[PDB]
Amino acid sequence: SMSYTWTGALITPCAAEESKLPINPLSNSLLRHHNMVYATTSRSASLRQKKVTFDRLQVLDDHYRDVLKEMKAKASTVKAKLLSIEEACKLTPPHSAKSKFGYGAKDVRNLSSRAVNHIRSVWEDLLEDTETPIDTTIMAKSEVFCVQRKPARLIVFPDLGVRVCEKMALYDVVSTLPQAVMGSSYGFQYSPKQRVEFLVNTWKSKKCPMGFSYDTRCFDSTVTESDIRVEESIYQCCDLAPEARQAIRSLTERLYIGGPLTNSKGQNCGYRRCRASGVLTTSCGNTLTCYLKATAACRAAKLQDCTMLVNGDDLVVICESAGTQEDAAALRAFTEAMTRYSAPPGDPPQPEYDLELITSCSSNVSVAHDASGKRVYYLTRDPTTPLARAAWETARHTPINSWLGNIIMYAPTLWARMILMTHFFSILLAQEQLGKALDCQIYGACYSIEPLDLPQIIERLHGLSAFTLHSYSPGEINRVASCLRKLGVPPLRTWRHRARSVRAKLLSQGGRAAICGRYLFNWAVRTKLKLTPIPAASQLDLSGWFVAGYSGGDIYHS
Ligand SMILES: CS(=O)(=O)Nc1cccc(S(=O)(=O)NC(=O)c2c(-c3ccc[nH]c3=O)c3cc(Cl)ccc3n2Cc2ccnc(N)c2)c1
Repeated sequence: SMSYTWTGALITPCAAEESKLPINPLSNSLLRHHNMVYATTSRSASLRQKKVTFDRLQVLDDHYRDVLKEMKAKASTVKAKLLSIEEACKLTPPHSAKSKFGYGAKDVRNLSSRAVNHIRSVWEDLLEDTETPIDTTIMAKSEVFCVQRKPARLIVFPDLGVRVCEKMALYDVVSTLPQAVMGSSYGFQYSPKQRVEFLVNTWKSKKCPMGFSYDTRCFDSTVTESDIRVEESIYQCCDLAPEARQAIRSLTERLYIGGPLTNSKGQNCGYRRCRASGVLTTSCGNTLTCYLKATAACRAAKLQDCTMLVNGDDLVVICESAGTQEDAAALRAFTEAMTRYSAPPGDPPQPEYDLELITSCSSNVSVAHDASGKRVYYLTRDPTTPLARAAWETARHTPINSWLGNIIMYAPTLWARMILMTHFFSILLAQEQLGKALDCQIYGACYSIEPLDLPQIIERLHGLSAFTLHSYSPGEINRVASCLRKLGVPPLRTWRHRARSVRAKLLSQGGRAAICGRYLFNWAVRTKLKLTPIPAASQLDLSGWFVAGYSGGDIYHS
């Protein structure tokens, strides 16, 4: 069937859309080539519609059916809880899209009578009605990139009342079932340090390792009605409260498998028969679907001793090499099996014999050295998108600060320490806002974080070695240097000069700011301050940070 059908009504904005990086002094101090930085808008939506609209021709076989049964026998061990209205309301981000039913996210969080009454009526409707398709809004996503232009991604989501009901029935399932089913292969259970550790240990555990990333083109459009019903069959293996079992059954048929698309103007836009990006089960469903198809495809391909790592639609496989020619032919057999399963590749996969050359979750393993000179593996990425986005967030107030999440996730990197930490600490210090909590996202979930807490967070997640790394790899240094020239970012010597300046001001303030000066900026000076375990690091409630993925799931933790 067709991933989408369209009425001809346009994908419309709900307000004025900005496509150009503003010319602002603060963002200009970070990046001078502002014309290279753009935000996607509804103006490119038709280009995306064309790419995501196609017929799916899925063929399932015995290997697929065997892997499915193995996944279900593991899902059978799960006992899932039904969330109360109150618990589900508290997981709603303060700025989540308002309901069309006379209340918003603040009303949800305050447990307002109108919000609570409507959510209860939506819940009773899911229990009684197993068929009526649930309305969804289609929007063009506003995302920032560096030129060389991507069309806007399309987001599909139901009303706020429905999103609260999704949490009541499936929050516990989507949080606990993926790890029970996929074990060590579930990527969202790892912090970046644990992801680095699993990848490195997996790589070296092979006699002659071969690895590859597998990029499925427009993964959400490749997800069929059969895939969504297969996903529910896994959810149905859980011990569930009877209303949760009914709500999962009704949600699957009324929302998850497909439904009507309404634009911002309330016009009938089309119809979806594939994965909606903005529902609670997208991350979990995508991971299970990608894991199932990839595991079955590895068997068909006869790839030896596979270790997979799955994060939604992102897939990396590390296996035992059979030889160069054997590997290349087995990879083509893998791709052919994936294509039959309705998961064709974007860029055709290529076998890799160097772990540092594999990009998975838009990241790669690299090496640096700590204070003692010992090797430290850490995750890094090309800094272009992070820097373009940090320039936008400097010139405009955004609901999510990708710079803060990037510092948290990429704390050991040369670019997050020298540029991102220096830029934002300089600005926030001048603005008396180092202690002001900001929203950022970790594995799709939203967190309210004060930048002054960054040292304990970093220590906890990456270890004290994140504050001592030096002698980064030549390939890492060159990718950073080439990015700075391309975007017109000032050179690293300018960043060192700015860091020495803010470090001095941070130290003079005492308290948490002096902790920031000591740990975050020790790299900027020759006279190193002693770095000991931060007392607050050991008490950090980092429960729920690296449990599951919630991209598009409207989740607020913290
Ligand atoms: C819709 S889907 O099918 O769910 N896929 C999905 C797509 C994008 C983001 C997401 S996500 O779930 O929002 N996870 C991420 O965005 C993300 C980050 C990250 C970086 C900076 C700030 N905050 C973050 O969480 C990250 C950092 C390192 Cl060191 C390693 C893996 C990482 N992932 C997973 C990931 C998984 C798949 N593709 C990726 N590019 C990244 C999930």
